[PDB]
Amino acid sequence: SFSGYLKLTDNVYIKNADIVEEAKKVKPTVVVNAANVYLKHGGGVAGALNKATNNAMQVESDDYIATNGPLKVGGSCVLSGHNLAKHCLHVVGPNVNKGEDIQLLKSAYENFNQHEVLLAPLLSAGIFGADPIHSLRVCVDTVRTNVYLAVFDKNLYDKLVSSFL
Ligand SMILES: CNC(=O)Cn1cnc2ccccc21
Repeated sequence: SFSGYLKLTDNVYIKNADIVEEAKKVKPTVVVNAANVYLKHGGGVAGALNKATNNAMQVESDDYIATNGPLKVGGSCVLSGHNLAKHCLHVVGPNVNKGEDIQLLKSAYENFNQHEVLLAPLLSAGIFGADPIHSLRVCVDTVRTNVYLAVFDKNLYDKLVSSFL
């Protein structure tokens, strides 16, 4: 199972780790992707997860979009986890760099409640432009299922733990 995680609450855990390396080691039932509405996995967590699948995640995602159209900001879809997990829960957090509504972050975290345990990044953090301290607060106040957060950046991980209320 998951190892080396710091317990924040009854159900939220955090570790300074590369989510791709974490997924390969654990092979969780669900890995969460920080997706956009088009499932275009170009950069950040999405680009890294997709590259680990040798682009199989993008091929599957393009077929999903051709059939279903784009996701909503705050929405999600369950696709294959490929070599990383049983499933990948593609969750769209608001991208504040694309002028999207930050109040949608709670809606985005609500998707995690449909899965008993997940390996996840902080939604809307990184290249999505939101404050990761705010994202962690929304996560612990929204997610009731067991979420193992992988924070890539060591300095951000320390800031998150040392400032956690
Ligand atoms: C093998 N893994 C990678 O390519 C590392 N990597 C790149 N962007 C990232 C963003 C978040 C976490 C890990 C990330």
